[PDB]
Amino acid sequence: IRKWLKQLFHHLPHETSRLETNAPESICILDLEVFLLGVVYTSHLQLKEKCNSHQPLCLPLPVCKQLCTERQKSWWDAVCTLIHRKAVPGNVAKLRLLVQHEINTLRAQEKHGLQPALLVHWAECLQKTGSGLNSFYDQREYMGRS
Amino acid sequence: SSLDNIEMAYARQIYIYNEKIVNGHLQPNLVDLCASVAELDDKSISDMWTMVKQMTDVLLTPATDALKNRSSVEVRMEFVRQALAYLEQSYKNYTLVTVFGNLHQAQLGGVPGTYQLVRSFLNIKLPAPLPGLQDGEVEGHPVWALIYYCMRCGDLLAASQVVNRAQHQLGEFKTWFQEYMNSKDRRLSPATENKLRLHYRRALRNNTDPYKRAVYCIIGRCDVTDNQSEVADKTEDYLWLKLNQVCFDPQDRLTLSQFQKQLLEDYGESHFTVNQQPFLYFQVLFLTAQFEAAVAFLFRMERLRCHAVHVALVLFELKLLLKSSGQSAQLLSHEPGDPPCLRRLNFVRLLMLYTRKFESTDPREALQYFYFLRDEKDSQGENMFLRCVSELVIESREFDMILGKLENDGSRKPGVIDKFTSDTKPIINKVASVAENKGLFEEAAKLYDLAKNADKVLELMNKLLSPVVPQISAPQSNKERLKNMALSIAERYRAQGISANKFVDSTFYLLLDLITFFDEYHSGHIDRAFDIIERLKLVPLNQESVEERVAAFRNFSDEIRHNLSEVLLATMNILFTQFKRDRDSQLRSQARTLITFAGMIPYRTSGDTNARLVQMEVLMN
Amino acid sequence: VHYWKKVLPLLKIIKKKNSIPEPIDPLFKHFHSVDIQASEIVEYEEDAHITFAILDAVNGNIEDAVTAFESIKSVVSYWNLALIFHRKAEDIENDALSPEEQEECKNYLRKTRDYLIKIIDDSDSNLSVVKKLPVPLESVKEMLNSVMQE
Repeated sequence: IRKWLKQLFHHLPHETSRLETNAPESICILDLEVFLLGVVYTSHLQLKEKCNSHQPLCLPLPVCKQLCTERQKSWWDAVCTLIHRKAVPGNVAKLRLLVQHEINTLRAQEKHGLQPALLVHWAECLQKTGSGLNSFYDQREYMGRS
Repeated sequence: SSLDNIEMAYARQIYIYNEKIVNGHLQPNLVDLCASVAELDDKSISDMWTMVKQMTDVLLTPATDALKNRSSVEVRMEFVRQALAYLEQSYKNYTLVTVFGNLHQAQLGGVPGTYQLVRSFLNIKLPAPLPGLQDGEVEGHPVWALIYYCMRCGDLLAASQVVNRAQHQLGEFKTWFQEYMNSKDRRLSPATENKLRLHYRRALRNNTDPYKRAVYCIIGRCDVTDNQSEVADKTEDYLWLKLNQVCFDPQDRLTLSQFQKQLLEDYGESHFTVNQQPFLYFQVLFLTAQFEAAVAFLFRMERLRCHAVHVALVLFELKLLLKSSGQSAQLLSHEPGDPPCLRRLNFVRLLMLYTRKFESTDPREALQYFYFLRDEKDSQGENMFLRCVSELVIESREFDMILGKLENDGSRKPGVIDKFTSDTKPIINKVASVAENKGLFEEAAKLYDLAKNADKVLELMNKLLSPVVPQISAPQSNKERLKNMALSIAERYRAQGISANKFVDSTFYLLLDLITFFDEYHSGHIDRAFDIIERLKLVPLNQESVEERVAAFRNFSDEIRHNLSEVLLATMNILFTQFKRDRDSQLRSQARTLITFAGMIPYRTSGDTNARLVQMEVLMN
Repeated sequence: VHYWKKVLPLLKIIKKKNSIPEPIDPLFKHFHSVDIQASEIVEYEEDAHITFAILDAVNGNIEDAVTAFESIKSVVSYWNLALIFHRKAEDIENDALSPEEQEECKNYLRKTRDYLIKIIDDSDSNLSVVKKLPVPLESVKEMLNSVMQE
């Protein structure tokens, strides 16, 4: 995943120096990596619940419907348009705030909508992700967040 | 209470802002929380916060360093626009109150269009025609006056309408102005900007129409030295005149750094405070992005301390205030490794001064302001908020209120600091630690006992008891007042199964037994008192136990060895009394035992004691 | 740094031409032969600030160390600036990582090369600077050979 994000948002720092605030100029590849993890951990559980009432892996990409909540999708589309510089001067402030709203959750700050299992999943998923890295900078960051 | 009406209202607002962050809620707008009180005062203060909000309402990069946001040309540019928008709107309100007597009066009839307002503004401020005007009139007013005061109010559209009705008279100015209104950042293209400037400089450097002069170099940002004093006679008209002339990357050019430095360096407070009007200078510094200067400056006015501290907090909770790393510096300073055009505020000192005023009799409110220092530490590592609570408790001596009173029943009613951090173990020891260093043992015990630190509670309780062990326990004495607290600590330490190391703990319960031994001895209950001392196995009564009891004395707490003298005598005097009332042999044997023990023990007043013990044994025989 | 932190208070009093409180039966005999003069005070304050920066760098406060090192154009500050710029480059230089970051990583190695060259340029020109080198001249050149082959 960390390589996926590097292919999308180039030169987006792994972790932002100004972690104190949630302003979305401080978005980091970790935030995104932490985000996709939840999106998939959330998506899997939602589909698991669906088929239980009624294979989930077998669906091809076009056939399946939206696998994330419109909230999550709106965020990703926003931060993407913002980073790639394809936003709108008028909508800049709105996009910017839309991203800002979710930052405090990706960083487990005040009123994070995070189930304990998802946090643990984030923690270990980052430890083992970082524990296998070669460089110290990356090791430190991923271990720190973990 | 040491807080004035205004200051008190601010405190309540800062309590809310803290209650929100203490319960994790949404970070509300601090600037709005402060302007809520401003409306309770004269408009001198309201119009300040209006400027504070508009100057801080800039798109920022959350979680970014303060110094970085304020150095970035991106942010520095938006400051100029937010100020110009304030000077334009502020002037627009001046134009309303000039035509209508009251803002309410203007509103009921309806705010007229900026064009008709300006026209109804020219009627008053120039009733008769000035003979030096040019380019004729438009609907009864000089065309250049309308253009200027329309641009001054900030309605470029209203100004362009004026131009459209004088197309023939104004010449080529139409195509130039129409470009200024279109281009962003109030700047023209270098090519067209060059065409007009050279024309103005060519033969219009000194024109008899001052309004014409003003508009031209407001559009072209030229003649920066000429303050256009004919039309910009007020201070705000000057600021607005220049902020429309500043430039960004050599002759006839001014930049924000030069302008901001040029203003206060050459024309300092002295120039802008001769009329004894403080806000005038504040607006000059704040509307030029020099927030630290304006904050320190306004913080010195003893009547406006409240307002300057809060405008500092707003800049602090918005990552816009430039704090001074070192806490040993002055209130206002320029870091050595920073550019000279920016200044830094010793925020730690700033709050420390404001607090000392009302920290003595208004502790609750003080803590609310100390919280903002939570993110900072000192050279020794202590957390600034925690240290400020220690100093405030040492001085105020408000233990029950701030730390939570631990009643003698086992309850801990939380204190005011409990709201801000749940780890209250260190400061309670800090406060308990100093009071211990100041011989205030009876307090240090209550404080250490509040943090359930029995190692220290029982230690101190050993010291307070040993002197009073043999004393007479009488109503309201120092014995009762200490014994009764020790017993209230014995129950709560047994019911809760708490104990210090056996050395400290053994001595503590041993003294409590001895205190009972003398309380029974002084009451004449000889039989009962004799039984207690026998249990303790402290003084031998049969010759066989002398060897072991003597060895035990060597490693018993000196708080016990001290009182050995009085114990032997009381025990002897006990046997002594029982003798005057086989049994005689038994008392005689025990009498001997006490002597040999005392003979082999080096202790307090062994001289007088060993002698008296021997005499009492002789009378028995 | 410790000993420096103890001197600077004395130097400040000496900087304003005051008197030092003389000792009581000192362990190391005092001498007016080497009593510090105002002519040398600013140098020590500078040389000390280097020692501060060096320790800041070794502890991890690189930002403040560089900010200080760069403030004074000294031969020794180059070797420190170079030595710490080289480390930020070498670790990040070959692992798979964001290409934009890689360009920033190379940029540091470019600064290392420049500072080592400034050392040798100023070194060969003047002998007094050769003695100020914190390490031997040949050691500085040794790194440079490896720095550029990287």
